[PDB]
Amino acid sequence: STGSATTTPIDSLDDAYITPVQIGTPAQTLNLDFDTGSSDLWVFSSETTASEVDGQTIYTPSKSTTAKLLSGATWSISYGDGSSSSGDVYTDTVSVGGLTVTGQAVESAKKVSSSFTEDSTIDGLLGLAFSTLNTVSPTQQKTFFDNAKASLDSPVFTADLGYHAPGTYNFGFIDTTAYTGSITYTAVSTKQGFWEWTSTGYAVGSGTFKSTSIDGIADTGTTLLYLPATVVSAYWAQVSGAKSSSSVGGYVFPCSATLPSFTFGVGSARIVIPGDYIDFGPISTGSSSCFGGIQSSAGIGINIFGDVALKAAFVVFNGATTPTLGFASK
Ligand SMILES: c1cnc2c(c1)ccc1cccnc12
Repeated sequence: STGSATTTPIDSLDDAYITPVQIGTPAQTLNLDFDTGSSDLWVFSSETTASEVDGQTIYTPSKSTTAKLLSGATWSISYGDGSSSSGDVYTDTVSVGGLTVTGQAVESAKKVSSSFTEDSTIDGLLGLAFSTLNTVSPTQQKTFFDNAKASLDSPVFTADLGYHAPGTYNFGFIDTTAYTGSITYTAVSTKQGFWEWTSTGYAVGSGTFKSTSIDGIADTGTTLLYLPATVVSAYWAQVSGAKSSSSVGGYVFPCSATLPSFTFGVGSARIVIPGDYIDFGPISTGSSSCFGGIQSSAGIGINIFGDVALKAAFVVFNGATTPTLGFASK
């Protein structure tokens, strides 16, 4: 089998991407944030504290003839951005773009933190990291991809995120028309549960490529590109007026600037992020200071190849017996 679904930026900045997902019988369609940095499929629901729901679409398990409560199971997650959610668990039928998993764990939120409530466009998350990170207790649950993998034509999914435009998540096949050149594969460590790989270096604009190993994760659920302070300083030094702002919480730059591209290495291959992809707009409404799309990872403990980087590439999440990651230009 295969599945193919369109993913759409939630806003004019590409702060996140949503993909429609069918849950239950009859289908209830929720727009979920596919997150290769986590491993829980959780949804706003009829069980979510009413004051914490503000425009999201909810899953109502009582209206699904295939929903079964997973007895005694709870979940609770906290993300790198400080947000969190928690609740109980059902199994139900979940379909993404024609691909169906019966008995998928659907984690129904009883509580969500303020940033989730404040984002009316995201109805939940669909985790695509390794199932070892799944938070369901006392019986850990598998991700959608993990449940689907054996049935797929090939044990892979691909992320083709658009810049200010829709893109695609495919399960079970590589669309050879969706990229240019070849796909370069690179090794993955699963030891921390992430799609963790090592970039071979970087360049700023037309500058010299610096060969240097950068360990990080491929994370569709993080907006920006978080890299070591030395790398980020080298990038922003090329932008007149750019500075690191403690008040704002990262590098900012004059909105009148035209930004240089940023290249990252994948083995001997190179992915070029166009400068425009690094502009995240005014720091506050009407400001002429703009927030940068490349930020320091210094206070994180890990480098994160978020959407800023991944949207510049066609990315293969290869779930073969030894997982690997593939990148192509597009
Ligand atoms: C991800 C993270 N932080 C941001 C954005 C996206 C977009 C704009 C912005 C403006 C000020 C501070 N942070 C951000």
